[PDB]
Amino acid sequence: ERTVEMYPLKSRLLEVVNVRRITPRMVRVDLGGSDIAGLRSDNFADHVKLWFPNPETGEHVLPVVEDDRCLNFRAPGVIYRDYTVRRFDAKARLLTIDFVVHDNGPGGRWAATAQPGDRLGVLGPRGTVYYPEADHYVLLADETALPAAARRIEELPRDASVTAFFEVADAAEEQELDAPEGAEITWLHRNGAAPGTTDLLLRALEQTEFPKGRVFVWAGGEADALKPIRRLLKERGLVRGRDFEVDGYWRRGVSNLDHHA
Ligand SMILES: Cc1cc2nc3c(=O)[nH]c(=O)nc-3n(C[C@H](O)[C@H](O)[C@H](O)COP(=O)(O)OP(=O)(O)OC[C@H]3O[C@@H](n4cnc5c(N)ncnc54)[C@H](O)[C@@H]3O)c2cc1C
Ligand SMILES: [Zn+2]
Repeated sequence: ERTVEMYPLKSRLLEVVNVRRITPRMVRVDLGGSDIAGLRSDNFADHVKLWFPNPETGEHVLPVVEDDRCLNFRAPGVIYRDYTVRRFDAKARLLTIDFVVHDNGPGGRWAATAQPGDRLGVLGPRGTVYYPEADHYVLLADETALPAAARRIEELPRDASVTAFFEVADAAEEQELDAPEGAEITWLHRNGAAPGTTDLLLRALEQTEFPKGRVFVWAGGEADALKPIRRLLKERGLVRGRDFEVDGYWRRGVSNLDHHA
């Protein structure tokens, strides 16, 4: 059964140790430091809030945590954003985060200049969500949700079937993934269209025959793009949490979208 487990909250200050520019618009960052003690991540969509410096003020507000709650979400000067735990290696003591590099916000702009020695406040994960096994996983993701989708794919048993549709800017943004045998992974290219302005994921889903066996559909990406995907799944009688999950990670014209509500 679908199960939530909470983690204890603590304010961590971590430092960039490795930077890997894996594709032109994505940078993979390993964060470390003694604060990483006690950090946990059990599932593919686990995410932290990263707390960034202000590039203009030089100000850098970090999380304040007291009695298992963050106290300063509404303090002035804070810049926090949700990012996926791409990988967590407890023995290496390193937290890996994949950042989309874009110019529209401070998280994207920080990623563009990320280098060893940069530090970030790291809050969470608040907890983790376990799912029962499925026979066939259908995954849809634009670049903000690709880290979680890729983590999922690489953690699947070799027996699993996968059908994945990943929307990226162009062919140079494709990644080589360690997927189960026979996985079907399709890279969809915006080819000049701006992020969040196409219906490429919906169109791919519409062309996909519902597979055999126990199926789970997971979609993440731009909130408005996901609305017709949610509707399509529900109209075929599928139930949120059991048959699918659809999670808006960002939304055009909105800064720091809260995906909880
Ligand atoms: C659970 C969760 C997990 C996430 N994991 C990741 C992750 O692993 N990697 C990752 O890159 N993102 C991830 N995101 C998305 C990320 O939180 C947003 O993209 C966030 O808005 C980026 O912060 P920002 O400061 O760059 O710009 P913001 O200040 O939040 O937004 C400024 C403007 O830029 C736009 N914008 C925001 N993101 C993008 C984008 N990627 N491309 C184009 N325009 C954008 C906004 O619509 C807004 O107009 C995740 C979201 C959630 C909810
Ligand atoms: Zn969350």
